[PDB]
Amino acid sequence: MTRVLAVANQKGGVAKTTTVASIGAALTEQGRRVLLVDLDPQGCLTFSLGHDPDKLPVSVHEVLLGDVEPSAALVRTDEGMTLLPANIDLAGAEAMLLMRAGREYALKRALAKLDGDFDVVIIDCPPSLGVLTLNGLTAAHDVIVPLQCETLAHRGVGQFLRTISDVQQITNPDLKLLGALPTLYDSRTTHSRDVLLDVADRYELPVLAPPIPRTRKSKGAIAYREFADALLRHWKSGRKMPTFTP
Ligand SMILES: Nc1ncnc2c1ncn2[C@@H]1O[C@H](COP(=O)(O)OP(=O)(O)O)[C@@H](O)[C@H]1O
Ligand SMILES: [Mg+2]
Repeated sequence: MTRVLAVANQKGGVAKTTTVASIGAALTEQGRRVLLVDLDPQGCLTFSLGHDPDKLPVSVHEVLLGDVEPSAALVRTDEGMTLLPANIDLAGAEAMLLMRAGREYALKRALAKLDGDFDVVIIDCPPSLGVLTLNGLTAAHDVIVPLQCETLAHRGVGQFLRTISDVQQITNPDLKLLGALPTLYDSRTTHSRDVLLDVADRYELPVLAPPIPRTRKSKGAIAYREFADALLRHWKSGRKMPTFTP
C-alpha cells in the first residue's frame, strides 16, 4: 500500500524542502522504499540531493505533460531514496496545463504508473497555491504543513486551510490533513512554544510533535527520525499522530 504524503505551505522559508529530504532519509533507514517528488521549478530539493537541475535532460515537467514516462525521469540519490526531480522548465507547466482537461490530476496520473514500486512517496510543494501545489494535494493521501515558529506571523494559515477544504470538495475527497510540523523551533526562550500555542488556538489545525529545532546525531536529525517513526506507526497501525498540545 503506497502512502503519498504532500508537504505543503505557500509561505517560503519554513523548511518544507529540508523536511521532505529529512523524512525521506529517516524512512529509508527504517527500510521503506521512498520516492521524493520535487514540484518546485526552482529545484531546491533536486539541487540539495546532488543534481544540478539546469542540466537534467528531462524532469517532472515532461512527466506532468505526459511527454515522458515517470520511470524515465527518475534519478538516484546517495542515501538510496529515488527522486522525481524538477528544474525551471516546470514553471511552464501552468500555462500548458491550464489548456487541458483535468490539469489537477497530472501528478496523480504519473504516480499511478509507479504504484507498487515505492512504500512512501513524499511531495515537496512550491511556496504557492497554484496548479503545482494543487497537483501535489490532489495526488496525496496525507498532507503536513511545516510551520515556522520563530515568529507569530501566520496570516497564511487560513487560506491554506481553505485550499485543503477546496481540494477535499473537488479533486481529492480522501485527503487527510495530518497537521502542522513545527519548524525552526528556538529553545532559547518560551517564544516558539507560545507561537505554537497561538496557532493551535486560532486555527483548526493539529500541531504535531516533536518540533524540529533550529540547527546524523544532531537534535534536528533526532527530531526528524522521531517524527518519521510517528508517521510509520500511523500508517502501520492507525496510531494517531502525537500532538504538541492536545
Ligand atoms: N532545522 C533548521 N535549522 C536551521 N536552518 C534550517 C533548518 N531547516 C531548514 N533551514 C534553512 O532554512 C532555509 C529554508 O529551508 P527550505 O527547506 O528551503 O524551506 P522551504 O522549502 O520551506 O522554502 C534554508 O536555508 C535551510 O538551510
Ligand atoms: Mg522548498
